Amino acid sequence: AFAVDAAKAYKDYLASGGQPITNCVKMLCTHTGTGQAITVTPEANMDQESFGGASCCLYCRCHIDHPNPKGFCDLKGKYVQIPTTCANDPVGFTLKNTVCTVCGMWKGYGCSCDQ
Amino acid sequence: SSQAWQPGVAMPNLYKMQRMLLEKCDLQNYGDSATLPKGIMMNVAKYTQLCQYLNTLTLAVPYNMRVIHFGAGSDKGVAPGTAVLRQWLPTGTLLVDSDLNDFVSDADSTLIGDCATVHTANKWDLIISDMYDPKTKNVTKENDSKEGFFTYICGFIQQKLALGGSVAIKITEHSWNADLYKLMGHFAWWTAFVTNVNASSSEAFLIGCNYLGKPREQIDGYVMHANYIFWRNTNPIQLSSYSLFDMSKFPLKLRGTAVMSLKEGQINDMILSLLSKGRLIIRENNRVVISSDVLVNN
Ligand SMILES: C[S@@+](CC[C@H](N)C(=O)[O-])C[C@H]1O[C@@H](n2cnc3c(N)ncnc32)[C@H](O)[C@@H]1O
Ligand SMILES: [Cl-]
Ligand SMILES: [Zn+2]
Ligand SMILES: [Zn+2]
Repeated sequence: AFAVDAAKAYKDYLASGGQPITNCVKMLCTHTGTGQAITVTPEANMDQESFGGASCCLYCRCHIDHPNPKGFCDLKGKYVQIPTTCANDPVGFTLKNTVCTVCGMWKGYGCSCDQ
Repeated sequence: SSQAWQPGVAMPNLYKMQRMLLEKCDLQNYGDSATLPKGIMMNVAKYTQLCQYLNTLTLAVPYNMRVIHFGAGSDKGVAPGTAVLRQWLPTGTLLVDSDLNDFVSDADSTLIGDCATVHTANKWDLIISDMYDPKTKNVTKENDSKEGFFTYICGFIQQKLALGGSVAIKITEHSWNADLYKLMGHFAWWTAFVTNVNASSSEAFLIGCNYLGKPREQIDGYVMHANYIFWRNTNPIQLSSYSLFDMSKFPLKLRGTAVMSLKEGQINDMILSLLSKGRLIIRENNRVVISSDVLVNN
């Protein structure tokens, strides 16, 4: 029942003081967007940067199978918004954080559905 | 210069009417760098200015618009230009990209391999090409018309570009083709566009706007490339990134341009008039099928 867990391998490489994956495609935008995590068009707000989805996907970048039964990708063809404070490692940010299913913002980075 | 606030500079009409001899390109800006917004790649800035400029033309923009992008990969293994085209094109637009080398894209579909192995049953509304071979830059030989992928691009425009469609093909002092200049005469309007962020490069985008399928003016490719070099040698362009700080009017407006599947014996003068204004696209509206040839040899 073997299978390569790349998400864990990258986190272990980051904790080991490794260099984050670079060349993530940062987009030009007004920075007056919704602030939602993954969008069809850049929706960065003043506290965020928008990136090309494919360039921020660990699976797409390492050319390995996606952890989705049909081998489908969430980021490819979309735009992922990353807090300006974490834009130094967008791939690592998408692996560690979760998208709120009711408002669409990142958990603990905009999602306020818990108040 | 009020051109600093433009996304780039188009070749003035008076330079297109000359008969100059091909000379070496010698830019005064050469070696300079534009101040890019923090963390933005050159190709994101470059494609953004190209798109800002295309927003000013009579592009046909139908529903389910079909766009193909050649030379979309990079040494980094990502497709910065494709990400900008995805941001620029209206939702529901089909975006297919291709490159000789493996790369990761935001396109609906990506084909890997020589552009000569790419086949497609259907026609396209817009063709973008950033295909370039650094070998072509040779100052120890004559600067002659180049073939390679240009031969494929010329056949692709003539047989797969929808009437009313437009193209943006990247050229340089040495990466150019005489037949591609000749073909710009088959469009309602054409120009050579230089982005302000790369104004220090002999690079330019030949823009054919609204394909008529027949020659409107007779263009000598050798003479026109000589005219392009003369324009670049005599008109220094101030490097500028000003147009990049205002993205409020960036997205291409969906005009819902009409798509008709007309036969060739029906193209009258009143139809060519609608193609010229960017108010009509002529191609089948069938499903999109693409394929990559695989040469098998053990
Ligand atoms: C300037 S790079 C393209 C950069 C890309 N537009 C970007 O956004 O970064 C030129 C590309 O043309 C590709 N190319 C050159 N000759 C080709 C050919 N005959 N068929 C397909 N791709 C080709 C190269 O592999 C290279 O990736
Ligand atoms: Cl060159
Ligand atoms: Zn992916
Ligand atoms: Zn929420």
